[PDB]
Amino acid sequence: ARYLGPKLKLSRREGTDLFLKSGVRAIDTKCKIEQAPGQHGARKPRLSDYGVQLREKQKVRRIYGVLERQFRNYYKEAARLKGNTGENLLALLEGRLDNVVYRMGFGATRAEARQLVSHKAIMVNGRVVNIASYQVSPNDVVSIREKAKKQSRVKAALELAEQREKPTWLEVDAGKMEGTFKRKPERSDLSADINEHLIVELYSK
Amino acid sequence: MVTIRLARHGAKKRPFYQVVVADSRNARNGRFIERVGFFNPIASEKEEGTRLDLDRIAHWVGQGATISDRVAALIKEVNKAA
Amino acid sequence: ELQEKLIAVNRVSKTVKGGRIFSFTALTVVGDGNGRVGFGYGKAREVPAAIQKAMEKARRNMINVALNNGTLQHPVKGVHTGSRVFMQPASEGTGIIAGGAMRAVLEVAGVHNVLAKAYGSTNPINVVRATIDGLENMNSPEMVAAKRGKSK
Amino acid sequence: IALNKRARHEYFIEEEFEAGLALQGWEVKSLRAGKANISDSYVLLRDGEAFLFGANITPMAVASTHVVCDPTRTRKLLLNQRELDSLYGRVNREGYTVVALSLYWKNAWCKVKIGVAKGKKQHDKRSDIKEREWQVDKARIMKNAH
Amino acid sequence: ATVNQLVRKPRARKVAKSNVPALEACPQKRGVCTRVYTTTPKKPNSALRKVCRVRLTNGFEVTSYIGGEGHNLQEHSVILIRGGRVKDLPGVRYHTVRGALDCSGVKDRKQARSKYGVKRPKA
Amino acid sequence: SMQDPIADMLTRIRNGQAANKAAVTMPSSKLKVAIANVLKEEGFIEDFKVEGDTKPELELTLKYFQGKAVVESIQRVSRPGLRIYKRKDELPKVMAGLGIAVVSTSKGVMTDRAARQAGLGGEIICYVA
RNA sequence: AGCUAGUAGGUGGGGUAACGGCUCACCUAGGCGACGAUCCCUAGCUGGUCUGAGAGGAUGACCAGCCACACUGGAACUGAG
RNA sequence: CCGCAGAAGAAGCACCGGCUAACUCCGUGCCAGCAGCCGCGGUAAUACGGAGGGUGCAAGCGUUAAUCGGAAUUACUGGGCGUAAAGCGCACGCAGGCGGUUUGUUAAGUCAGAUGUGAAAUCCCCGGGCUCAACCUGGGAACUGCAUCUGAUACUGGCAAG
Ligand SMILES: [Mg+2]
Ligand SMILES: [Mg+2]
Ligand SMILES: [Mg+2]
Ligand SMILES: [Mg+2]
Ligand SMILES: [Mg+2]
Ligand SMILES: [Mg+2]
Ligand SMILES: [Mg+2]
Ligand SMILES: [Mg+2]
Repeated sequence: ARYLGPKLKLSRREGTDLFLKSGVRAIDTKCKIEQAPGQHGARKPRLSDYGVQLREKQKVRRIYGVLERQFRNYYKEAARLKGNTGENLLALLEGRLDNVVYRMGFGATRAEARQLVSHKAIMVNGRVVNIASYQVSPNDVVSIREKAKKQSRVKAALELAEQREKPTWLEVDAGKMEGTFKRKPERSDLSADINEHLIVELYSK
Repeated sequence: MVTIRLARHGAKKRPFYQVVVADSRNARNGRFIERVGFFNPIASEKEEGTRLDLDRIAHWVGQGATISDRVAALIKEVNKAA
Repeated sequence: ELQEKLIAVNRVSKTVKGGRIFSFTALTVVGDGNGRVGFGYGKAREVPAAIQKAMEKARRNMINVALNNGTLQHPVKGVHTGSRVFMQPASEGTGIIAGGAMRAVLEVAGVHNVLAKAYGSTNPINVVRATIDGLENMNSPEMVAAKRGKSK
Repeated sequence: IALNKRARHEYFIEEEFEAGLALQGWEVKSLRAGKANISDSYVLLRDGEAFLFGANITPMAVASTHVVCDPTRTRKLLLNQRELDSLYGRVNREGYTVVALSLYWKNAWCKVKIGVAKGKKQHDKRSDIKEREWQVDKARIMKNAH
Repeated sequence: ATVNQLVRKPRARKVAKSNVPALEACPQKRGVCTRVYTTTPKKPNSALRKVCRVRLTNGFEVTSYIGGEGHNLQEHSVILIRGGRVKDLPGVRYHTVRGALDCSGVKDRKQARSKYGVKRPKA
Repeated sequence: SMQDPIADMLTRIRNGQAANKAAVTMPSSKLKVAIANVLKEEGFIEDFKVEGDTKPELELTLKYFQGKAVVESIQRVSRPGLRIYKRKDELPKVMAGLGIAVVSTSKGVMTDRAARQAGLGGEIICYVA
């Protein structure tokens, strides 16, 4: 059950650079976007504790498209594994196939990448998959089948892909719609817009 | 009587057979004596899925374990002694 | 940089002849992250004045700690009026587990990983004082070595 | 006697008279036995000579297993013309509020023994209001926590 | 506290009675209300409360509070009790599941429909 | 009455530390002098001397690195009311290796680290830190 | 808070596919019990499951081993069982 | 798996005064009514009923039923007994519990090494197959237990001497 509904209000509920819609139509602070000025605009009640942690969990979940139960399963797997629980959780979240497509550029938005993955616009190692929860291993290759080539869907996504920067672990060619995933990311390369140990504290509670 | 036979333990529509030495008075899923190995029907025939212990099979046959049709068929499928 | 944070604020009464004089009391802690933990109680007629006085009191009488890289070098037990605190080194563990009136003080002390539990009456002031006393009574391996003839 | 223990412990009754009231067959035939709930009947001003309010109907098993008989039904007090405007004026500028007290019987009519009681003042909440204000201040002052 | 005393008589745990003894570890019970009436409440919440005494299948008669505004309950009614006590009513520790073979939902109620039996309307 | 000499010795040591006494005297025994030796190996005290023949008296001198006492905590473990025995590797380490859990093993009296290095076990006399 | 006299044991017979009061005749008057005998209530047990950092607490859902049962009760035969 | 028209055929529940994530209006006016607690509701209810709007989970949401945890609130690890519950009114004493100092001897308690065993199943670790998962499965460890053979003699204890 992928989330569906308003997105600008969803983003302004927290107020961050979570991510935006792929199309842009006057995306700026025209009059009221996230910190609405004029006669009102109370943005933060400033809750004492566990509230910022809940907000971080919610923004993480809505960015990645994952539900609460699956996110908690991922957290439990990360805690069971070695290393740091937060980075292991972020590694699993990025290894989710939909985020791989989004960061490779074939998905204009993360929701669009999930839609494509469901509609079988993606293949891994020469095999179709219709699960946005698949975990990719290092040193792998993920291709796009010939049917998804003729999609203005994908053309716009690949056009918008090259306006951003590029990651440490993905190398994608659009002459064949194929991307090699070499290594796994880390907190250094990941955006520093959230805290992981607060989330760890919350579900360890 | 003591015999070597196959017991089913896999999930629905994906069976899994274990070859084992068990007295005939017990059931298929019932108790046994000594495990011998497994034979996967689907077998995922890129990797393994067929592992029998011919030494234990021979030792129990020497003591009186009656070979079953499926065990003999699996032996003929893999090899007499290889 | 001074890592200041209060814990709880409560109002008191005097029950004077003319009625009740509702004053306010605070509770604040201060630190940097490498020891130097201080606390302040603070009383006043208003909440902002009380918390300011608590912060000012916490600024002085600041006692340092002999912490390890991110924790204590040994388990410790602190005892006070009606509160008992147990601290365990808890290596790695991607953070602390401490609860109210105690997670604030160690996050102020800067120790990220520690197993902290409180047995007894959960009075914030008393548990904070017990934690401070336990940290003070804690000793470093270098100190105990120089005291006892290390030979390790 | 249906003394209305609430109106007995608070604001003793001062004035009353004898009159019946109008009702249908559903909410009747049990007041003949005596069962009723007439504790602190909130009788207010109605254009029809202050129609009976407040008191509900007895919970006796006369129900059609849907409702008792009438969760809210019109009940009419009885006065030719003596207390409509006078009752309005008394409630407005005197402090006397007429409430129903008892249910006496002429063996046929369930009489509304309405009593004109004085409006008694509330207990001094000047401690709990400050307690609530302190509670909301405590809830709001939790801002400086990260 | 002495180890010898503990050995000679082990330290035992204190039994704890269940708050709903008449249920006997069962989620709900069925009975018919022997009487349905209203009971005067305690000091602070003088609001009138509706109760019924119902004799269950286990041979015990218990009093159960009725929630909602307006009750579709009477005597000789096959009811369902779920458990739960009200601190405002003396000696009352049961609740009635409105909407079990002899009760309807709260009239003109559009919120908490699941908790008060009413199904979600089409419009 | 006198049900444990070791507990009495520990209590006298703790009382001397509390009162800032320089030397504490008591009756002596083989177990007492063994415990004194195992403590002096780690230097929790200055020195122990036993004098007299008819009435052997052991006197131990307390170390003082500063105003604070060198030994802060000392607790009897294997009391007559409850004996304590641990495995080869399951001996307790007080304060994660800061202090000694004195243990009498098959070879004799030693500390926790010595017992772990020798690969045996015994009874835990007392924790000292 | 006492129970038990086929009950404790021995001497021989019979009986059991085998030991044995399993049973018979005799003799010895012991045996068990404050570490709970005898009696009352409850209960299938175990591997395990849940909850727990741990010691612990609850329970025996699915599956496996064992026990007992087949309207209630008693009895025997066939059959190696 | 390949083709077929169109998003065309598929979202609800609970909560929104503090515990805990979420604020405004209308009406009733200790009444009707909510609730686990604190506690609300006596004309202005973010708490009641409705409406608007927000939050938490989502083909599942809430109530109830049972266990543990938080309860260190049966505490052996890990409580206390002068005034909160708790030193028998006092003394003698058996079974019982513990026991001053030294030597020798026994190996009982204790410690070490080795063996068999702790059914399989299940937890866990390394891998594999079902579109990943749920699920199944290979190997390994663990199942801290139990008994046996040989040593250790510091401690407790059996025996012999003081
Ligand atoms: Mg015989
Ligand atoms: Mg039974
Ligand atoms: Mg616990
Ligand atoms: Mg407990
Ligand atoms: Mg206590
Ligand atoms: Mg007393
Ligand atoms: Mg006395
Ligand atoms: Mg007395």
